[PDB]
Amino acid sequence: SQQVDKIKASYPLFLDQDYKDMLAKKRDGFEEKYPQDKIDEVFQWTTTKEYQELNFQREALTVNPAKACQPLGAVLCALGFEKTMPYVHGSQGCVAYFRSYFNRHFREPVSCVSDSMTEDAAVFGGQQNMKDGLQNCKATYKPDMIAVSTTCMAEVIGDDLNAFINNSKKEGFIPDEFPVPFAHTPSFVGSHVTGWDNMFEGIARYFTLKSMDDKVVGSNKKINIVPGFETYLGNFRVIKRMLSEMGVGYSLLSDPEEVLDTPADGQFRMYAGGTTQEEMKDAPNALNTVLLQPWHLEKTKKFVEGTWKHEVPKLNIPMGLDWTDEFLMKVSEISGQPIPASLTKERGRLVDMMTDSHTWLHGKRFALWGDPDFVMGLVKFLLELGCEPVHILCHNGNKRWKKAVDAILAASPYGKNATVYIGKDLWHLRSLVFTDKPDFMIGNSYGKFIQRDTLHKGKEFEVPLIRIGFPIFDRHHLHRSTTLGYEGAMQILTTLVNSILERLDEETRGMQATDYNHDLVR
Amino acid sequence: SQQVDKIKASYPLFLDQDYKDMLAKKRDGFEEKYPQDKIDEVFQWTTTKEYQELNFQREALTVNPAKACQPLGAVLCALGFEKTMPYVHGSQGCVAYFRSYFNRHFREPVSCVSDSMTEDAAVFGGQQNMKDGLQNCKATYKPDMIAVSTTCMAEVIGDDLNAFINNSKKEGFIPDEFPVPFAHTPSFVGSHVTGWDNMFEGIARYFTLKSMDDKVVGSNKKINIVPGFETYLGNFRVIKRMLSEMGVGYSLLSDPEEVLDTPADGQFRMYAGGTTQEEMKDAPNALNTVLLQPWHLEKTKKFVEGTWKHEVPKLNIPMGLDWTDEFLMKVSEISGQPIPASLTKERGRLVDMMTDSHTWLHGKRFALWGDPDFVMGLVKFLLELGCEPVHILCHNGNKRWKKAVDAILAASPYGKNATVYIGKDLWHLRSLVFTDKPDFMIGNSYGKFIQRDTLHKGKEFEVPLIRIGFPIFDRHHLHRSTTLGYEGAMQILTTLVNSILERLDEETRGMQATDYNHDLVR
Amino acid sequence: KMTREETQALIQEVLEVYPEKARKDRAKHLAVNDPSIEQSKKCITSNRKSLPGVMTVRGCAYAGSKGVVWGPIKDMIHISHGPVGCGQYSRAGRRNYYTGTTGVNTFGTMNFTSDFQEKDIVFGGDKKLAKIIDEIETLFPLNKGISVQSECPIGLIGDDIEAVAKKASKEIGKPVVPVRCEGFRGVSQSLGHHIANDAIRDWVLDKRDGQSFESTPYDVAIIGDYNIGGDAWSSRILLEEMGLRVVAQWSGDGTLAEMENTPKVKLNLLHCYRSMNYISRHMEEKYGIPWMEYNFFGPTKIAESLRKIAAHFDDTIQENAERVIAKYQPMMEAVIAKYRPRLEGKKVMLYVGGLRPRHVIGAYEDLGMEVVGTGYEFAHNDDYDRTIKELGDATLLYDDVTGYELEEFVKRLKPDLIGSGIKEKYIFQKMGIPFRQMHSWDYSGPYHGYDGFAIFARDMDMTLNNPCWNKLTPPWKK
Amino acid sequence: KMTREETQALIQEVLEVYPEKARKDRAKHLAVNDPSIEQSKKCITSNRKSLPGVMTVRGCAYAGSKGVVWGPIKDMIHISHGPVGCGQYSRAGRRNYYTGTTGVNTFGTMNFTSDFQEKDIVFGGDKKLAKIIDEIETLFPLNKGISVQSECPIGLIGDDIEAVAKKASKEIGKPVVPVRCEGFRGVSQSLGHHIANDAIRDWVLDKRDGQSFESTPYDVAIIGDYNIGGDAWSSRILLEEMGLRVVAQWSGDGTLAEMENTPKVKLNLLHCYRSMNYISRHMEEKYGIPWMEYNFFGPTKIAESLRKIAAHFDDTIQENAERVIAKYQPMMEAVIAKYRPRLEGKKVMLYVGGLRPRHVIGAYEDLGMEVVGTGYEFAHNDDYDRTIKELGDATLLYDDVTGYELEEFVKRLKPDLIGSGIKEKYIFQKMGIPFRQMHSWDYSGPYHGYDGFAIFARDMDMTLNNPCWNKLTPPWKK
Ligand code: ICS
Ligand code: ICS
Ligand SMILES: [Mg+2]
Ligand SMILES: [Mg+2]
Repeated sequence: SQQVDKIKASYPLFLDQDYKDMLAKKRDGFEEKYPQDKIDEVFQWTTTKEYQELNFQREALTVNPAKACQPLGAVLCALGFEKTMPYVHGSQGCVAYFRSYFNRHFREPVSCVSDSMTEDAAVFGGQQNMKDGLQNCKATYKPDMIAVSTTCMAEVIGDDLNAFINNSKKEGFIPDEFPVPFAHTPSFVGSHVTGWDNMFEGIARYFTLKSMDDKVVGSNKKINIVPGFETYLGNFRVIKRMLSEMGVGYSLLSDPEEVLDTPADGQFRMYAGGTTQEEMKDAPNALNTVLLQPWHLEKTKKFVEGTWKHEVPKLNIPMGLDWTDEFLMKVSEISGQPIPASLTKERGRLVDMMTDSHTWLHGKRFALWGDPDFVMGLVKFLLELGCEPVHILCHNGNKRWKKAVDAILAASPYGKNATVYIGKDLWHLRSLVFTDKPDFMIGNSYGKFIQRDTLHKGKEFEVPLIRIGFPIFDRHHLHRSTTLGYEGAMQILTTLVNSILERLDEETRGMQATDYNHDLVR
Repeated sequence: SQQVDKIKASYPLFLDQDYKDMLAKKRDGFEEKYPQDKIDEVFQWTTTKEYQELNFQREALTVNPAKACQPLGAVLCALGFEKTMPYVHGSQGCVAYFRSYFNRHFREPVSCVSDSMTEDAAVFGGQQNMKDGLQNCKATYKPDMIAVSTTCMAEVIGDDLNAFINNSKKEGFIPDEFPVPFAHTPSFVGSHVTGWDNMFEGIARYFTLKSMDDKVVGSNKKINIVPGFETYLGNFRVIKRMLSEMGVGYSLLSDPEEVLDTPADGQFRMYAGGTTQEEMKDAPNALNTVLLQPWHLEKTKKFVEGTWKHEVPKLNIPMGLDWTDEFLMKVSEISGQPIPASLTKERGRLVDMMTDSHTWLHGKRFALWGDPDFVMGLVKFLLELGCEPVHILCHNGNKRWKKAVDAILAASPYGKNATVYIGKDLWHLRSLVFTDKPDFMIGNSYGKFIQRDTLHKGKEFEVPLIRIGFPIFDRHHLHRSTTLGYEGAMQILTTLVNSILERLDEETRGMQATDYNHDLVR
Repeated sequence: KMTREETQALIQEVLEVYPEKARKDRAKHLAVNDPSIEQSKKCITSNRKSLPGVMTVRGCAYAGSKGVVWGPIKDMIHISHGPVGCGQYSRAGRRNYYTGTTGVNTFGTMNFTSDFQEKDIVFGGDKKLAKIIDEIETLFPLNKGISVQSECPIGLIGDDIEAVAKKASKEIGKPVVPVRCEGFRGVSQSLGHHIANDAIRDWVLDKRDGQSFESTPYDVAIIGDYNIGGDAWSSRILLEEMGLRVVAQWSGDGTLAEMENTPKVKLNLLHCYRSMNYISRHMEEKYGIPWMEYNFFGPTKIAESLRKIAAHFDDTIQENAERVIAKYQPMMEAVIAKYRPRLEGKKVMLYVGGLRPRHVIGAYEDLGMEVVGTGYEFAHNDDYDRTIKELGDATLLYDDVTGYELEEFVKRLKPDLIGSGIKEKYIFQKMGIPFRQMHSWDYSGPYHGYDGFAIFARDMDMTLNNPCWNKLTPPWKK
Repeated sequence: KMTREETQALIQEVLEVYPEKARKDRAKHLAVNDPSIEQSKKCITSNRKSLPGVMTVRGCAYAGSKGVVWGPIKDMIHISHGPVGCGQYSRAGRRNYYTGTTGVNTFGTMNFTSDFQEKDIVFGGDKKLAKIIDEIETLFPLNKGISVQSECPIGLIGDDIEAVAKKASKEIGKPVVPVRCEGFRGVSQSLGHHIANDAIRDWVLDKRDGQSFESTPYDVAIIGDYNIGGDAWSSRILLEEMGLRVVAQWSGDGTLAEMENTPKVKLNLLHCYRSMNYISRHMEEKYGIPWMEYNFFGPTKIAESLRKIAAHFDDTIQENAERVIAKYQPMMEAVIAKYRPRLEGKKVMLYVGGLRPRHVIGAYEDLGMEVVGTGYEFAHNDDYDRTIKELGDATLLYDDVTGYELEEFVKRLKPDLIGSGIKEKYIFQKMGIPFRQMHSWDYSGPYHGYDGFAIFARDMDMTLNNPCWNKLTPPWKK
């Protein structure tokens, strides 16, 4: 039942006695549920070193992964180009999911089409789907560019995208001069970040490969910036802001920050902002190209080095103090622009914050996960703060990356208790935070379930989650944050120290038991 | 005892058995402590309607106030002027506390001097203190201006500041043309905000009263902005940013944002930025003066209207959507500058966030406190969000203010369950959140103790604190936030929604009991 | 309010955008309701392939199998079999609520996957699958059984998951269900429902055919309620207040045991016709268990449904139904008095999957609201047949609506509220149009039953009348 | 690294900044240690008025009475009597820890005030004060008694708080202690200590003089430990492990009953000489209770202190002291082995109130660190006498240092670490110099006792060796 002046939703409605009784009868009468004691005993066993051993011996099962599939990344990349429709050649179920996943993270519309290949196309291939699809998409949604990627069906069947698009043009489904860059994005290779790399290199090739004759390195006096798979609006914005403050001419190649943040002013805008085709066409005339997330931009890098002849600087993701410094110094060198007083002051304000907060941060132990570049930047900054990153998980990481991270750890005393895991999942991570308990986890919304598991063992074992990464689905508007630059470091620092203090307040809020340390001033 | 590789501080050290036993013997042997049962019974009684009745019948005792004293506000005002040293004529104990209070909030140095009046001066007065003090301060710390306020001692004994300063000049302690504006700031009138008003009007008079002959309204084509007592760096910054974006010529009169945020770069900077003397001298030539916090700038307003002849617009604090809109439209009208695309889009992004988050915010009940302008802006925004501000407390509020807030409440359906309290304290508020429980409190760090009290009654009665206001001492770097403009509204919205969701996750984290509603996606 | 002729002119205008082929197709999927129409002639085409490139809202057969039918079964482990995408996007995105200790005796919010790599494409994944089942037995020993939810590649590479399953089931002594719900099959989620219902028929349902069970004359199963926000629980309680005994729930908060005992019940109560008519009809064929359709959205339909269900039993149950209805009437009257005056006369457009586009109309009408447009992603003609009587005259109808169509229709019809999914939500909010998710209940609900209806009414009012909608236009642009 | 001559030259250079009068005064408050001095000549002037306008770190007599001595007494209510400022700024700023149910039987972190308005200035606050006591009895019935902590105005307006207190105490049957700690009195926190010690003497201490008490040979009181971060508890435990019975703690975690029983003890153990020598001396005069100074900072001083305290009793306590010291040796040696190699050879400057500027030197030396500068806000000559033996030769000394002086000394001496208060912390951090709060323990501690020393060493290392200090210079400015 309900009181109408105080209506209860699922929580706490189902805690009402009548519901409790009914569900106790359901369980006992009809579910043949294991007895509680046995559930308790098995739970206990899932928290042990013995269970962890069995867990890490898995060779075939993946549980609770911490990656997605390539075309997810291809779509995000495509969204960053002016009046560009993402188009995924293959099965439509995929596009429904890609859109939902991003809708839930950004709380925004996400525009993407499928060509809806079915069983009919499973033997003969999707040539007709491509012809009708391109024509329908162009007329219905009026993009200036359609960026084509693939689902696993199309990859398995082996559709030749190049031929299908060229035939679509030859037979008048779309104009010859209408831009349709493409990439194979197999979901059973790499991950979402690989998809972004592949899509990006596809678009770069489309507008530059056949027109290299007139290009001269440095002639436009700009720096290209490739951001990679990035799901924080603040990150796109902070890079632009810093370069503009330095007076550095730049082109951000794939810039979705406008279309992922349109105003609610009475009108729906399918398209907004984005990198122009002119920018991509002119990009070989830049002084150089900077890759903000190099560990998932390897194909892009080979193209930019091999065809554009740019000497891509060896830069880490500009996260934390050192790596932001090095990014700015390199941009200074390439551009000839000095680092201005505003950025100098901003840096020192970050360092002020570090001095002010160091006592609470020192020695704190973190589990963390995410994409390779993000993870290593977070690792680096944690070391700069005097924190210990004990469990470092990158499901979609490789051996070369792990070695680079292991060397970062080995150069700091705060790295001594750290291990890097690649190819491991969040069920692996769950065991680690039981057997070798840290203070906190840093990761995405999927971590909430690990936090729940730890609390069930007992309050003293609970490992709180700090949400930084992708996706974040159970909080609102964190997609507006920043994790790059001094600005991102300040926000990360603040989140960390206040998580520590918040948890300390919780633990010291017990009247007459723990509140002796419930200090007003920290 | 201690494990050296895992050292325990007070928490959890004193939870060790040996310490627990020792303290149980201390209590039983030596403290003559009331029995637990009796403590329980009395606690229970403090949570009742009966106790609340007795509590609200207080006429003479104040418990846990939510205000400070005038000179604290005078100091902050003074800090906002270039190379200005705050100087408090009277007892030095005061300045020790003022400095500490700001040090703890801002995690920065806070420069202020006393003239250290002692018993010697208690009958004869502090004339010699003023002479030597001005001279010593000027030589030791080399300010370009000394801004004088008073402690309660000097007010009680009745020192004539004007005469003392004039005598200091006549007898050669400081040069005749050295600026020494002053104000009486009695701690037993009004509050800290009153002190800011008094100090500001003092400084305005110092640089303008005798030189009005040559002034012409509008001649410099600027708008003056007086911010009032403000302890968020973002607030000063967002006002400047919005005006600059509009291309509006302006003077921020009292601007401490630089000196409250110097970089840690190897050098201590006692002074930084601030409003110039030239700006104050020229201020009567502005088009007009806008007061951001009019409910504590009444004296300033009388001066600006009576002597400058400025037609100060009737504007609320620019908090939330409507009042930010009104501020921008007024500045547009006065300046002739159109409101630009960038601010229009920023507004629409705020509105987007409101549409995205409205379901979690709807009907949420809040207790809140702070200074009059801050409180009413928070009330207004809560109504814009579909939240119900049930307990509205302003210790330093007056009857005219209460009536203005009551009209704001009456213009919204979400105001129906709200009461405004003036002259009440946080022990009053404690009773209200027990007898008429809200979902959350919004206030300063003093609220933490109310949250502890509510949890002791039981988890189902706990009212979580959301820290917005001053002072905030138990979290780090929240002083960098914004509460004004669209930017401030976005940050408040984000804080509110995610407090709600955080608390919902806590309530639904119980394995097999409440985690049916522990949803990934919110 | 628009005339049939205007609505029909709207349809014609919108179709102008498409190439001829697309236009000719889409013209068959857009209609205006006319209940004085033909007995046998369809009003609209349905359950056909989506056109390429037009931005359908539809998903795939894996969604309808793994996401919809199987995923909710709380005590089995469902393997997403293929590359890593499908399981990750579908992980805990549907609020099919359950009671359990997750990771120990229940597994619903977890993602189990074979995470196919290129090696698995080239050499096949059967060996991988066999090892996975072993590893599952080691690490999750309280699982009652396993399902294998095929993603696109399994069919295309010629893996034999039926062979893997039958051998593994013999060894481990539990059902291992192979499901051929690869996403290239069918046109939508719909065929996944069918494939999934058949996998249940063929691998689970008959296991206890020989066995005795302690039965009563009042034993029922709730078929096709996935317990979104506790929807099934707030339904179940009314059925028990009426004197019935709910032996099974398919598949919200459901278990293997419950499914396996369902052949012993006296009556199958079908809420979601679309998704589970298949198994309902199988059970009537093989076991002689009748099934009836009911509707638990809003007081009108609940009363109708309770009386109808009761009349299948005896006078006692019928008396009971009258007691239950009377008990909740003061609540319903209080809810209507509070919220109906705030919603009276407001217009709604819906777009959902296979049921709710018709099923929720009664509840909106209980609040004085009118549905002026509705449609389905993947309904069949039998669903459109059932929609006609539920709809007002001259109501716009749309099957597998395109992004473009839905936007144009909304711009013209100017509804006061839209009820659709996550892919639609943030579009219409930008237009200043109140929007409520009618899949996820916008993280609210339940909406089924008497307790559900009070939450439904609060939510419609909360959103439709929210202050945010008055603030989209900057004051200096009026 | 600096000669006496250089240090003396530093002093002369720093004094150049001042006008003549100020310079003449300040020259008396700055010195260089030389233990080859006539031990009857003063090394430094102390406990004099601050110069106007020079930015002393010092507080007021209210701070030393309310903030320091009285405030920690957990089961009494301390009224800040006057305008609202003093109580607010002093609300929970000092970590004088206690165990209780705050608002019910303890009141330490609350701010009770008479919040004077203008009418109270003009007409006097005595009537207000009387009503306040009534209101307190109504609303806080478990309070064991009340103190009245006078702020500047009480004395200046001629209120008679002694009369109010006498009448109110008779009525309510509990101590009501009037304290004339107005902040214009004295020069610093110091006089507030003295006023507060006398208020205890005159209004609390003798109440149980007639009465019987169950005494033992080993009854002691800890005098002058305010339990900063649990300092007194980590002291108490050692004294009880040694076989003594701590009847009272003044005033960290202290109660009225404990104070009132203190005249029954066999020995007063004085940690903070400055703040509570007065009451210690009174208790020796009136009751014949001896008092001894001790020091629980660091293993060297703890051992010395335990053996010294034990030798006042009997052979058994002395045996016990040897047992306690031996029990903790493994711990101390582990702490030294871990942290002393990271701190060896590092230089420290201190500036604190009345005790810790000398008392913590031994602990720093147990980690191989050297104090190259120290000073006090408000010490007296007797404190400086006690500092000489604790100090290294040619150590810089500063009494009531000015903002300017402390900055200049730090710039020249270039210490590796500074230990001072909140008003100093953020200055030196900007200069790139590690800083640890030596009042608040930077929200850490305890630092007293064996358990305290482990935390002290961790903290010094944490801060001195922190990575943040290598990062202050932008790499493009090197
Ligand atoms: S199963 Fe169907 S799309 Fe009947 S696949 Fe879909 S939880 Fe919809 S209209 Mo999401 S035929 Fe259920 C449905 Fe309806 S997932 Fe839920 S809301 S009543
Ligand atoms: S009482 Fe004194 S200033 Fe002896 S006023 Fe001060 S808690 Fe200091 S050096 Mo704050 S004579 Fe205690 C002191 Fe020392 S408040 Fe604490 S640290 S040992
Ligand atoms: Mg949005
Ligand atoms: Mg700082």
